[PDB]
Amino acid sequence: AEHVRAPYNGKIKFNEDLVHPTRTRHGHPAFLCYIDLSVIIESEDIIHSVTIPPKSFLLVQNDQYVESEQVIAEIRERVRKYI
Amino acid sequence: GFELDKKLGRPHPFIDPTKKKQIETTLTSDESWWNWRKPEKEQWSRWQRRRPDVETVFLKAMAETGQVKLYGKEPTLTETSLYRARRHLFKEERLQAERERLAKEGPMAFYSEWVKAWKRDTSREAVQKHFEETGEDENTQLIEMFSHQTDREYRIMMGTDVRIKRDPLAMRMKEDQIKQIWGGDPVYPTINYIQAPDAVMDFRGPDFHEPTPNMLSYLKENCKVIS
Amino acid sequence: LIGLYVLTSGTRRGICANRYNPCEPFFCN
Amino acid sequence: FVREDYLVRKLSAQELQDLVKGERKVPLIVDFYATWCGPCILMAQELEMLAVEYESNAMIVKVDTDDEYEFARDMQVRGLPTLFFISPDPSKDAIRTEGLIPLQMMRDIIDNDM
Amino acid sequence: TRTLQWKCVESRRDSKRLYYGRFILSPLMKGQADTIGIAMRRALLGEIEGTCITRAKFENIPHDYSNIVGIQESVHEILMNLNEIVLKSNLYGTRNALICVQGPGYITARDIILPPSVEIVDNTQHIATLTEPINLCIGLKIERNRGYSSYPIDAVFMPVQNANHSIHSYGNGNEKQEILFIEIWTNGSLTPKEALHEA
Amino acid sequence: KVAGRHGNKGIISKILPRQDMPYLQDGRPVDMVFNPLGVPSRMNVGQIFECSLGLAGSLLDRHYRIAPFDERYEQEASRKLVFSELYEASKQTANPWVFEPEYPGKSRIFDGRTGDPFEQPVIIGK
Amino acid sequence: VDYDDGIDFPYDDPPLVCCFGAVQKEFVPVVRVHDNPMHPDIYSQWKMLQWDPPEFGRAPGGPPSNVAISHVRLGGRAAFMGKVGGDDYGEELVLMMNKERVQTRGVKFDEGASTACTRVKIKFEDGKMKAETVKEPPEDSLLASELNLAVLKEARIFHFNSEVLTSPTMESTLFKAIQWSKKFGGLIFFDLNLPLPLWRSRNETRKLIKKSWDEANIIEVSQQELEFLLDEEYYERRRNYTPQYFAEDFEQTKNRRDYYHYTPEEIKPLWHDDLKLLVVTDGTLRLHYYTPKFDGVVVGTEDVLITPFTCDRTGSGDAVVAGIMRKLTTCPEMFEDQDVLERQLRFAVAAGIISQWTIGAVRGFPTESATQNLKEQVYVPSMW
Amino acid sequence: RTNPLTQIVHGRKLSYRDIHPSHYGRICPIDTSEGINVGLIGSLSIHARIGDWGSLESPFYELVEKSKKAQIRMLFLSPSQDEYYMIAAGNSLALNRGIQEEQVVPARYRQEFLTIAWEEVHLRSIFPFQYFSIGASLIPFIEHNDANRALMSSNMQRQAVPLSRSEKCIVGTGLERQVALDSGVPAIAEHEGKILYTDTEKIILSGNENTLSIPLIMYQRSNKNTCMHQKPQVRRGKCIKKGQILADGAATVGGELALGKNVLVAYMPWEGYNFEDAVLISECLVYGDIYTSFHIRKYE
Amino acid sequence: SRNLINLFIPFLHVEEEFQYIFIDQLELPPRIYNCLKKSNIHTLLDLLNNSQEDLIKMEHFHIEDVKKLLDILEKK
Amino acid sequence: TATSISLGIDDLLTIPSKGWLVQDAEQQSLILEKHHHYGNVHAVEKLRQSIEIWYATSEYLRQEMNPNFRMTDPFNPVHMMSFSGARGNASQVHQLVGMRGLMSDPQGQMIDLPIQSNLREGLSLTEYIISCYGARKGVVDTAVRTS
Repeated sequence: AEHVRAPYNGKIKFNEDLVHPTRTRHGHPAFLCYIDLSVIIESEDIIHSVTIPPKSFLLVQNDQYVESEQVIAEIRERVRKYI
Repeated sequence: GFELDKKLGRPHPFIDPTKKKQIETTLTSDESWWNWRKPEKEQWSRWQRRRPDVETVFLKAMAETGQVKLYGKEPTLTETSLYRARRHLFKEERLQAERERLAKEGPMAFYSEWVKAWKRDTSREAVQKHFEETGEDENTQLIEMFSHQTDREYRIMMGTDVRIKRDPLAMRMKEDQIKQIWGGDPVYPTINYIQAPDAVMDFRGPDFHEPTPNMLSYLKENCKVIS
Repeated sequence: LIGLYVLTSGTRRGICANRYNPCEPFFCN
Repeated sequence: FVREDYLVRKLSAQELQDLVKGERKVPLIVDFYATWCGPCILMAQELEMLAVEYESNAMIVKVDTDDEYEFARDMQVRGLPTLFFISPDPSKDAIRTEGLIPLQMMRDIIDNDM
Repeated sequence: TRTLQWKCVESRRDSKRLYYGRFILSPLMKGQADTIGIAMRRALLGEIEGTCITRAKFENIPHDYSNIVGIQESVHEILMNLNEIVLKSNLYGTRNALICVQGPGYITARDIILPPSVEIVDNTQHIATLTEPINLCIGLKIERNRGYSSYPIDAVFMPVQNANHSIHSYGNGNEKQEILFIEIWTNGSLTPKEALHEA
Repeated sequence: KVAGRHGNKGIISKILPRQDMPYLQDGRPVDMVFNPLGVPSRMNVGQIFECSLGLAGSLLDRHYRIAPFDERYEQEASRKLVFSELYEASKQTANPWVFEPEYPGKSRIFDGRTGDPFEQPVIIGK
Repeated sequence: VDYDDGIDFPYDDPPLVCCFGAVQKEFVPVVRVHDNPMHPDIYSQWKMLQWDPPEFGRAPGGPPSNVAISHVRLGGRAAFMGKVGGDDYGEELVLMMNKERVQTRGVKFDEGASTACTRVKIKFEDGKMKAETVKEPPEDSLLASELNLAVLKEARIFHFNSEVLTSPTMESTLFKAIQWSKKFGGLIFFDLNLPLPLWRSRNETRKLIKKSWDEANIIEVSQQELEFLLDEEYYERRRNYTPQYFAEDFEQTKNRRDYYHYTPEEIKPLWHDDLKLLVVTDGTLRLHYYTPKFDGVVVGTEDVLITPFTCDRTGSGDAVVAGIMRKLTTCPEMFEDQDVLERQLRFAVAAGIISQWTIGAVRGFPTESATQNLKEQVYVPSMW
Repeated sequence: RTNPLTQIVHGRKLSYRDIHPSHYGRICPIDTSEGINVGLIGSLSIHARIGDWGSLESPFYELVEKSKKAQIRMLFLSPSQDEYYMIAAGNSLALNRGIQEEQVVPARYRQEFLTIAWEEVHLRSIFPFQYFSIGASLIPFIEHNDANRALMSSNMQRQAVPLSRSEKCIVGTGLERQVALDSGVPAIAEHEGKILYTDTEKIILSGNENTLSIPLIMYQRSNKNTCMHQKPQVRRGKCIKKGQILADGAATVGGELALGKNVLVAYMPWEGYNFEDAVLISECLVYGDIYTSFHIRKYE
Repeated sequence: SRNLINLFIPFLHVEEEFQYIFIDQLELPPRIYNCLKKSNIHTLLDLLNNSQEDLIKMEHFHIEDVKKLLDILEKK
Repeated sequence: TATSISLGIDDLLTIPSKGWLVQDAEQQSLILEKHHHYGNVHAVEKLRQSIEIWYATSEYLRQEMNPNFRMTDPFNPVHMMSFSGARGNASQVHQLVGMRGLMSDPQGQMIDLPIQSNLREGLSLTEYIISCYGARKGVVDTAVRTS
């Protein structure tokens, strides 16, 4: 797997109606992306775009504030557990 | 102003303040999922303090002399990274200024920094005036001045050795600046570690077990071996 | 290998060679 | 067959009573201590050394304040560690010292005032 | 008078066997100080000769690891005490000296009977402790040599303990003159000034 | 064969006269020269802490007895202890080469054969 | 009483503090009965009482010279007022304070007395041994005519313990020193540290300390001292209460340690007009503070189990008091601003913590930079 | 009997390959053999003890509730009881706006690692040398070394030759004194008293009308042809307690294990003479007798 | 060889022909004492390590103050 | 010899952003552990997140290690030894200046406690014990590998 990280600080912008809600293997809510979604980060100087390829998890929300180098998306034996 | 400092490489903000904008308003923890909400109380981290280093200390010392300008009072991680790449240039500037100062004042004034006991006037004019009234040239006076220098001062002055070339900024740093390289005094006091080099270990001290009895004498004492 | 690497690591360049934007000896043999 | 590891004896108030009322020939040094008091660890080691130095020329005893609290207060113990130097001459008055005094200062009291 | 001068700027006596001297030489042309410094350092540390005890003969000793009745130290400890005795001499050749004493008492270096060409540096240097009125005769051999090496004694002849030098710019580049300092530590068999002249 | 206490084991290959050895800014030649390429591959950084602290102790007339895992007190506890003691040794004995603010623990040393300094500062210790 | 003494001077920063009383090496004054004794001879076991201490010994105080030394190491300036004998032990005590850069111009020598030596007579009243004082030691014999008024004029805080109340001579001298200090605008710091005799009965102790309590502007007491002075049995019963059927709230179910914060109405019998700050210390774990306007608690911590073989709580009470005095002189808004007071008191908590990591009080007193470092490591940045 | 360390660690060996969680505090995770027996010969931990069923026990500090006497809070746990206690090795130097009991630390429980609040912790591991053997516990700054080098270090310290002159390390861990005491190499008083006479061969000590003569070992061969030799560490007129040191053995100075020398060292390549593990040395180590040792060979 | 010899000939050239006594224990005036601490002077060794010219350069030290210190110094 | 490459504590350079990244991973772990206690995520989800968040953090530090050297300290002694190919690789250097990452117990599985520190910083006692699993296994495999 490959992790997409934010190249700048700023505000995430995308249309949440273009993606499908899901629960990740870590128990978090997220979005499933089956298209070439365009995600915008508006930083302190300029506005920058990150292309989200299909079959990828979008871990952030629209209008969320992200920090640089923070994971924002993920491009994508039987064990017994005792509690 | 800007765009001229940027063109020349003079100190300037990385981002033009005029062409700088806020980041509007972001989710306020009521429009956010649980995993993206800020904790109500700050969490202890063990990484909550900036790591001390040489770059932070030198940048602050250069900021006070005006050699560089920083965005704020304390250098950022970006500024220390940039200093690491160009630190040899700034040291070379300081070394050049000391060479020009020696060529201006002359050896007597320059090296009297490390001869505290020397009280005669060390200016070039005073050196010339002493030569005319006494016959002792500058080299003779310099040899006389170094006859009043202690061995402790001489070892400090070795920073001006032409092969050593110690950073002038390093040579004049005070103790309170230097100790911020490692971040001040250890919280666990070093006196706990210190031991006299000629100490004899006291085997009856509080950190030692009770003396081991002789096995035979122990057996006889507990009446299991008969003489 | 380290000796050859240090030997052939050439001059510093660009912002690592000059503090300011600039807007050497010649040898016969 | 095995020599004991500690020379200083721990006495009750009643036992210390009879020792002082009875006839004595050597100076009597009484140590008030408590196992919870940090400085008493340092004082315990100094008094063991003093016992080795003064084999039979002095008698070193100790009293625990956890067991004899009322007795300690009546003896004017204001804190720990506290030492009493009692002369074999019944007319001479005893000397009370407070704090972690040096070993040499103990010797001077015993030799010159006891 | 002379243009190029030298002088002792500090001469200190730390103890009977630890002498310190610092010297200045100025003004020098560029590069001359480096040439003088390294050559002087190599001469001081490697070319100056000294003199010390090279072997000892014991009268009634089986081997050097035994003990003598009446001496606190062992035979092996005696040899180490002899090895640390600092002597001075200008002449060459294997000399012999003598220790012929009756106890009890403190045997020191001043109890050595030395030939007229050899001298002791430190009287107080300890050789042995005698706890009995016994007779102790030890023969000694002494040589002046370079570097380092009856019971042989591992002699280290070199009298210069350490040396250091520094080079400083005289000033403006009229002819980029330089100032040389030389620091010398000796064991008292010769003064730092004498070591500088011998090198 | 010689060894430190950090799994740094070596075999003596050459014995040099003291005037051929590299020497410090106080003029003292070193007694042993170890290969620095042995540390990163073996990942035993503890020898670097020990050698620096050993030098400080010798100049300060101190010995140190340090229980392991001093980082439980604070981050970089060993670095703070070593650098602070190095600085104190440098200040008290007036030996500025002992603590260089530009590169703590390292100093420029000289080639005994030529008298020229080695280019980069070198870690020295006891 | 009459006039001033000395020449008025710009009085260098930080402001001077004066510590009044007996200079002693170690000497824990607060002694009570503990129910968990170790082996009487094997003192290697006694460190287990350093990490499970009696409650009265969680952060023990000591002689006033401990506070002066600790205050200087924390970056302040201090002078000691007292008397020692002219013997060799007296010189050692003064040389200890001069090494720590404590001013000793206020220390008077008595060439006819032996330092730390009290002459007593042993009696056998009602079949029991008792002693009575024949000649007090030089430490408890400073006279009013021997006071250094230049120190009392310069000093901004006058500090003393209740040990001086056990000496008739010192008690009279103490109230002349307080008069001088108040005339020159100094604040009076009463650090109780009750010695062994003053634990006998509440009523006798309250009468004995009442006069000195009323003269104090700042008071530090331990939790054990405060409960003893008000009602020891009521608070012990309060701690031992357990609800019969269910807890009154979720926190009561966790069976946590009791950190009861006394209300200002419970404290009212001990409050007076001139009192600016009352601090009640539960070791380094809690610092309850009381002012005329507000009250609250500073949460602290302790870790002696981080170093089981060098931990020693002796002198940690003095480091906390010295840390309070260091911040009070340089941050006078502490008296009126609650948020500022809490932040500055966390500095005193850190000093107490470090002081418990070394054997010996004086040997282990921390410096200012070490204390500031520990404070920033322990507390989240918003609490600095 | 190569050196004082080899004498003391031989008797602590355990003969039977993987580290198990139950080993912590009982069997050292580092000290093992090199070759084919690796993991089948280990060492007992410094604080370990054998219990009443042939089980290894390790001491832990018990965190007890408010209402309990709890005279001694240090208790020894057998491996069966270990899994069912929450054992933390962290400290309590962390505070936020909440309360201290809610701060979290790493802990061991049921043979795994968690992160729990302090109030859920049952036991604390507090002893600095609890988890390692003697050899690993003599390495200063061991936490900055990879664990493989700490194993090789334990083996090398067992191969160290006692030197003719001995010298304490400038930097140690503090366990050197314990090794000296337990090895039996030095001479320790069995009785208190005063010293009357010392020489190379004996020390005479008298206390409480009892006079004792203690012979001193001289140039005695050991199992591996190393030299054992005792030198007095006391003078005439010095008072001694029972159990205090009287003489220093080989590789022991002032009651501390002393296996080596402090020498001036530089880390740099030197013309290929220190290629890989080769070491370049100065002649002063030879004629200074810095690393000279005695070796006694017995022919029969 | 000659240049080397010329470099070393010049060396052969000849030419034509209280710590343990502190200020606090001395009964000094408040003005004198408070000024002595202003310069980080605590022990009498430090006092005797400062010249009479050096003692004047510090703020609020007068000529009469120097004499009083010497008068007390001669008394011990 | 003439250049005299050496190795000091200061030369063991950690990338500037490690503190930011470790603190972010700590925050996400702390929030998930709380919601695990509330019953909002199950134990397997907590297990995966702990392993995957710290593995990704460690791998990102290793990726950024070389560009930090190339851009800000090209002649760093630790960088020159491995980058030139003279001695050492990025993995061994990552153990000195990055983080030791996740270890595996002898029976295949991983230990649910990441080693956040490196050898320059100094491992905590718990981290050191975990790292002993790697040391013990590493020599066992090599003995098996040559046989």
